[PDB]
Amino acid sequence: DIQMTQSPSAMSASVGDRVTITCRASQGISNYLAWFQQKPGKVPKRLIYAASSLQSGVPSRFSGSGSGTEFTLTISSLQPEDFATYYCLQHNTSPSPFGQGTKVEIKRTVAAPSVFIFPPSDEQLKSGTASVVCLLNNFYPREAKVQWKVDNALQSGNSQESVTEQDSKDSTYSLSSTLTLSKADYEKHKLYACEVTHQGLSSPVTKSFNRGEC
Amino acid sequence: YKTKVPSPVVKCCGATQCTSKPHPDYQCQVFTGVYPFMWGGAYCFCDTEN
Amino acid sequence: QVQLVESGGGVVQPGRSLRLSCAASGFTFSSHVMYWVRQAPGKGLEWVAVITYDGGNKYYADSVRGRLTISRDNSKNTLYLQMNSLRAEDTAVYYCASPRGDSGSYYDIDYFDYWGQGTLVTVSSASTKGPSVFPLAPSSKSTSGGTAALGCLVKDYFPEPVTVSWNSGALTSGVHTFPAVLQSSGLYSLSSVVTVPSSSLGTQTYICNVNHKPSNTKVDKKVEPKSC
Amino acid sequence: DLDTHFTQYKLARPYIADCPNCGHSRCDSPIAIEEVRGDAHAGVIRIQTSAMFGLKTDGVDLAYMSFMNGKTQKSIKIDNLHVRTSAPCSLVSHHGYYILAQCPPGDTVTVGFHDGPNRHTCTVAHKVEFRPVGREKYRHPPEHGVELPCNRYTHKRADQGHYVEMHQPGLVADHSLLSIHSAKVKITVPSGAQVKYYCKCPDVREGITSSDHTTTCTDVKQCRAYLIDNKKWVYNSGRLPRGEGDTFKGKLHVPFVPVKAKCIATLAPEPLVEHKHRTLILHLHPDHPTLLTTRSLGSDANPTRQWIERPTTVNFTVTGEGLEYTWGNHPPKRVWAQ
Repeated sequence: DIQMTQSPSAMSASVGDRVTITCRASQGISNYLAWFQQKPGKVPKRLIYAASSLQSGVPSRFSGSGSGTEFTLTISSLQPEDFATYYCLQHNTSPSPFGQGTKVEIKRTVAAPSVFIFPPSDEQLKSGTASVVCLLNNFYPREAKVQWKVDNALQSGNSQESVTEQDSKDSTYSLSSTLTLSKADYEKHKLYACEVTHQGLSSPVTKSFNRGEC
Repeated sequence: YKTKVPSPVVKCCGATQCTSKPHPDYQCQVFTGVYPFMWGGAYCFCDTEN
Repeated sequence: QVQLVESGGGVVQPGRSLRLSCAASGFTFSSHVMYWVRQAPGKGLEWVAVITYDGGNKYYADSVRGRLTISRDNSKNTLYLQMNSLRAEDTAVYYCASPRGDSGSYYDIDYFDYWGQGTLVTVSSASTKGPSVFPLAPSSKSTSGGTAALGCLVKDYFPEPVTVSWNSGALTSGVHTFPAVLQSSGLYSLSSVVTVPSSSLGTQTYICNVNHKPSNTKVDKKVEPKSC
Repeated sequence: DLDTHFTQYKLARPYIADCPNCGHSRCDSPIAIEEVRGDAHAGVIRIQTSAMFGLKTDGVDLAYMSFMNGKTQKSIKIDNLHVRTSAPCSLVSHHGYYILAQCPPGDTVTVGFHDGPNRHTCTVAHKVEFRPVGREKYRHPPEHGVELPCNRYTHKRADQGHYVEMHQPGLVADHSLLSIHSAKVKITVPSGAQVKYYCKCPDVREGITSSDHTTTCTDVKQCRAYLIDNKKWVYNSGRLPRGEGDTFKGKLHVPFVPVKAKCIATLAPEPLVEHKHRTLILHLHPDHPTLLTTRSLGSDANPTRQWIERPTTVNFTVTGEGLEYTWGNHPPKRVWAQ
């Protein structure tokens, strides 16, 4: 089948910046290609077709280029409403695959996460499960590494992470990592630690508690 | 009279059931095992399903 | 105005069947090509299928071929997606879409201009379950620079969504309600957190209001510092 | 004027079908003959060929012809267009798909220009018989004689008495599209076309695409190249595979509809009467087989009708009631007796 490859998968840009998104088809598609903007929670909206025909009612700042296998969307001056996910689509053949999408996020200054750790509640422990939560609050860029340590042993496969969308006011991210253990395994160990690595931190920040300490 | 024959329809593989049109003396029939050559070579290679 | 309206989405068990519908209005439905596109939670768009104006040709992504069947009823202005042998990977919002409102037999170059709001299909063996709500108590370990963090863990519910508010919606500043994670149990879990002045912990009451409409569950959980 | 016929002039496309007797055997000629209509009187024939006469690609003309060689309409000056029968004919006028010609009697009709390096002719088995209007079974329209209300095809073209269908062309096959790149087969499109890719190997069977290439299959003889050219439309011919879609509309007016004209009919030589007692001796010297009809004027009609070709003398019993006879196309006359 045809495959559509978008580069980059994500990018950070400022208002007024020139943004250039590249899409590559695995086989020639002449110029039968289109570009779509999707905002969080919304339906996609088409911006360009025929690899350069600007959609009626779409701003003149959007432009398209290329033919055969290599194609581009160029935003000449990025506006605040343009922070969204952009997809290419080939429409030369059926099946008509989309690209992976390119996420355009708001570039801001580096912000170090505020790191917090929450022990499991006594109510949860009565149910036979322990959830330990590590919160990384209001950081940028989105790339953060969370590493759980239990009695200094590195944990693997027993945590799940969730990340907010970019904050509309401060352009930061927040991340929640949840370590889930059985009550029996939680009661075997004493030191619970969340180690955070982020570009805004000169060294990894560890937050920890001892089980049964206040 | 005049026998107006519309262009016949051909599917490469698998049959095609006809419908009784309201045309006067509308005679419809299906043929199987045809292997029509036309213009640039053969039309299909489903030698029995044509 | 052109409208497309998807329906028939919901929770279905793996291996079962579901039929989506899309009602069309404001254009000559019987003259135009119709398409299904899906989007898995937090993933990119995936092209599912297309059907011609007459229904005479039908095409499918290899991921869905032999399991999904696109059909239409031009007399009812209605598009259908029959889904059989559903898998967890088929969990997505399914969008009904068409090109610009101009016709053809087996040709199209205006792919995807008009779309519906989408319908959620969740393929899971999980039954409807209300959340357990646990406090994320503020502590010396959840305090930084005169700011304390506190929250609620909303654990083991199905299906989505839950809604979380703080102090009946009076507290909105510094609130982060995280996207739900699907646990290995097939149940969802999320946290909602808020940052507050550490000086307020002794004087201000913090209550998370959790509402899970699918199970009719409402829980108001007071979050207090753990007494030593 | 001439350019007020854009519906057939602009939209139609010269199609190619399976001539039954294309030169030696049944090839696929661009002038595949269809619907020979020799139903007139004076011997004028309307032929609906597969080529499109008159209009150059560049809008309109009349000294030019558009016929389809390959995937393109290689239009040329019409120069030596034959219309043959038992003896070669003399064409009258040509308009798009149709060409009106006058032929002598025969059993086969053949059409063909001769583009010069090649002939590209076509024939078809269809008897052509020419009954002159009137009572005399003549062969050719004579120089003089009486005239009768015949029926034939007008040489005029700007008429809309009747219409014919014209819808999207079907999926024409073209093997020459399945080239190879020494590793896999390469498909091609000349301009704006949208070909269909199909191959025997287990692969994507649908393959609707512009310029593109096969996934895995490699054997050219194990593939199909169908070509789509829906920009123009063709006549609803019975020798062309139907398009799988809708019957696109557009009524092409028939250039030469039958009309009720006046043809010159032959005039048999005058009979030599010789009166006899209650008997009408009639000397006849026909030039061509002519009908002779007579009837008694009395209570009993007593009809008599018999073709006469060789000169002969016939006699009739003219009673006192009276007798009437119509020799050839002459006006009827009457007689007494004593």
